[PDB]
Amino acid sequence: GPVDEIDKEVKKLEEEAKKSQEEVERLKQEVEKASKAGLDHEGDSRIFKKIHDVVTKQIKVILRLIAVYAELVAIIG
Amino acid sequence: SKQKEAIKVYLELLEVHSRVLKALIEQIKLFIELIKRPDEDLADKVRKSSEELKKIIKEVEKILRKVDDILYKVKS
Amino acid sequence: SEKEKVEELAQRIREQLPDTELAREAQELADEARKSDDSEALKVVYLALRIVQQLPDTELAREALELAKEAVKSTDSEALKVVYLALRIVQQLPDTELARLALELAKKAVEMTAQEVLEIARAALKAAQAFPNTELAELMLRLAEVAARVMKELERNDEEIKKDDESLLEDIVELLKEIIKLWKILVEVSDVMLKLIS
Repeated sequence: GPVDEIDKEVKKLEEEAKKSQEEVERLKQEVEKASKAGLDHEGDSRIFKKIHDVVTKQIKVILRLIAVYAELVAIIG
Repeated sequence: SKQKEAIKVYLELLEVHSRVLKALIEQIKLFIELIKRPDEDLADKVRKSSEELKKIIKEVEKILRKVDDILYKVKS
Repeated sequence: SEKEKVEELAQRIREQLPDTELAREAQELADEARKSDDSEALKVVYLALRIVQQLPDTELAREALELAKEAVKSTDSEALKVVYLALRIVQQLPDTELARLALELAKKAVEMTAQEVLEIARAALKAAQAFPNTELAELMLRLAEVAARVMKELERNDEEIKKDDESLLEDIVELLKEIIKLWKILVEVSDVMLKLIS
C-alpha cells in the first residue's frame, strides 16, 4: 500500500539522517581540533569546503523528508 | 576573522537542523499513525512537535540577527 | 490517438488566430513535438496548446507556450512530469493563485538540475491536484518554491566560496531568510493538518 511504501521510505531516510548527524558531530570535533592545531587562510578554505559538503548532504536529507511529508499530506488530504 | 565567524555560523546551522530532522521525523511518524487509525491522543503530540519546531525557528531567527549585526559592522 | 489530437488542436489554433505570436509559437511546439518521440512531451504540448486555445491573447497562454518550449528542449522526463502537472493545474483553474504558483514552480523546476527539487515539486503538485482550490494547496506550492530557492542559494554560496567577506555575509543572510520562511510555511501546513485531522 501507499502508507507502507511511505513508512519504508521514512525508515530509510531516518537511517540516513542519523548518518548525517554522525557527520555533523565528527565535523564539529574536526573543526575544533583544526582550530587548536593552527588556523590558516587556505586552512579556512579547506574547512569551508568540508562544511559545505556536510551542509549539502544534510539539506538533501531534509528535502527528501519534506517530499515524503508532501506525499503524506496529499494522501491524508 | 570573518571566515571564522562564518564557520561558527554554519556549525550552528548544522546543529539546529540536526534537531529539525528529529522533530520532522516525529511529525511524519505521527501523521502515518493518524492515517492508520484515528486517535485523539495523537493530535496533542503533533501539536507538541509543532511547538518544538516553532522554538527551533526562533533559534534560527536569533542566528539571523547575530549575522545582521556583523553585516552592519562590516558595511559601515 | 494523441498525435492526431495535437494536430487537430493546432489546426483549430491556426483557424482562430492569424499572424499572432501565440499561433507561430504553437506551430513551433507542433513541429518540436512531431520531431520528439517522447509521449510525455506530446501530452505536455497538447495541454499547453489546449490552454492557449481556452485563453487566447492572455498572459497565461504566452507563459505556458514558453514553458512548454523550455520543457520540450529539456531531455529530463521528471521535469516533463512536473510541467504536465503544473499545466494541468493551470488548465483546471486559470484565474487562480494556484495557476501562477504552479507556472512559476514549473518554470523554476525546468531550470533546476537537482533531483530532490524535482521530486518535492512533483509531490507538491500532486498534493495540490488532490485537494485543489484550497489554502493548503497554495501553501504547498509556495513551500516547494521556497525549497527550490534554498537549493539555489546553497549553489550560490558554494560558487562564491570557490572564488569578499561582505558578499559571503550577504549570501548567508539571504540563505537564512529563506530557511526561516520555509520552516514557517511548514509550521503553517502542520497547523492546517492539525485542524483537518481533528
